[PDB]
Amino acid sequence: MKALILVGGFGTRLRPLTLSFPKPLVDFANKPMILHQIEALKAVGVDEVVLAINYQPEVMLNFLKDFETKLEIKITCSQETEPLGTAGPLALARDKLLDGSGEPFFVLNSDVISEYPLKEMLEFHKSHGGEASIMVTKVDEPSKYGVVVMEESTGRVEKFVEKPLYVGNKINAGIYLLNPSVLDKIELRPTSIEKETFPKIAAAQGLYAMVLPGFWMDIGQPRDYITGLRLYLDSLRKKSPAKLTSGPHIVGNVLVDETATIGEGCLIGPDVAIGPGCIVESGVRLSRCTVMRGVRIKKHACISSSIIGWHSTVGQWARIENMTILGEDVHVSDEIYSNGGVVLPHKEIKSNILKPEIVMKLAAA
Ligand SMILES: Nc1nc2c(ncn2[C@@H]2O[C@H](COP(=O)(O)OP(=O)(O)O[C@H]3O[C@H](CO)[C@@H](O)[C@H](O)[C@@H]3O)[C@@H](O)[C@H]2O)c(=O)[nH]1
Repeated sequence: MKALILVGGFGTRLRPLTLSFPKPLVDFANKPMILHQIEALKAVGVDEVVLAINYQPEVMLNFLKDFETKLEIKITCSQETEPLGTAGPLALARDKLLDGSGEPFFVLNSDVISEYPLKEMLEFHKSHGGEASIMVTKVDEPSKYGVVVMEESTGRVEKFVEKPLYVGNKINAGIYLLNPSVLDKIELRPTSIEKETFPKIAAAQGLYAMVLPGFWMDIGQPRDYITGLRLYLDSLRKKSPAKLTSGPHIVGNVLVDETATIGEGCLIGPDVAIGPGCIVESGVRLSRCTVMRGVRIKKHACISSSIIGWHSTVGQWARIENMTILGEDVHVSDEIYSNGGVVLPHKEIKSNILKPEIVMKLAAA
């Protein structure tokens, strides 16, 4: 059984984090983004995973090479030449997805986080004997996504419309399970899976949708990255609560790597992820933030609703809030305030950053 992960490019919308590591390698909840999906694929018996990418794969071959041996799984890159769309790279990796076993393959959107009930999706797939299965989840604004109108009891989808006028409340969750026959409806040309391939399969009465249990989020923009960690950590509390840390210094759900250190007098939480090798000194306040590998938060600093990149340094009594994104190896001096700062890697912040909402929503004029 095979799987393909639609990655895309390096990730412009996630700068300055993606100036150091490509989109699938950026840490989410203390492990590289791509590992959340590769681990879920291995759990259901996938033996090879193809990364449909846009860039030179040498930059991430060192990362995957250890995870290949560690997870006992094969990872190959399928770099495209020209923009092939969302169904194009499915045909560019036709030789890698079809081994002759006749078994279906998974297709995952790399920007999507969920619980991945792939085992239940596999038995759902065999039950209806259809050509393609897709996961669906409800949202409040089904207009920024692609609505899947479907019939109950069977799950057969009736149409796959994109950028719709309320046509339904279920949307494509970016988790596909496709039979080998799907690859016959895709040419080796730029083609869109949501506009062409899925409507065809629905017309042939062979497209089925399964309601996705649990959380779902498309972490494209860093604002959704903060919301994504909250939903993930809530899922972790329900499935395996012992993986979250607790104590008098903890409020809500906090995920601390085993090699991180927390000094006395801290107040960490809610919705905080502290990466490996981190040093949180005394009297630090962290909330709704991601602290990546190897950063140091000095005494009495207060970080909220922000993302501190790898190997950054936050000075004593520094105050970081309101979606501040620090790149790799950013040094924030003592007693500095940052509101909405977006700092390129390796920079030293010696002056305050003042980009509040009232400031930005007033500079429009
Ligand atoms: N190999 C390759 N990958 C691409 C390309 N274009 C986009 N991708 C990647 O495929 C994924 C889909 O991203 P978009 O093309 O921007 O579509 P979308 O607006 O985000 O919406 C789609 O995803 C939602 C999440 O499941 C769906 O809800 C929605 O229905 C739709 O399928 C992303 O990870 C993107 O990097 C391409 O030309 N080639």
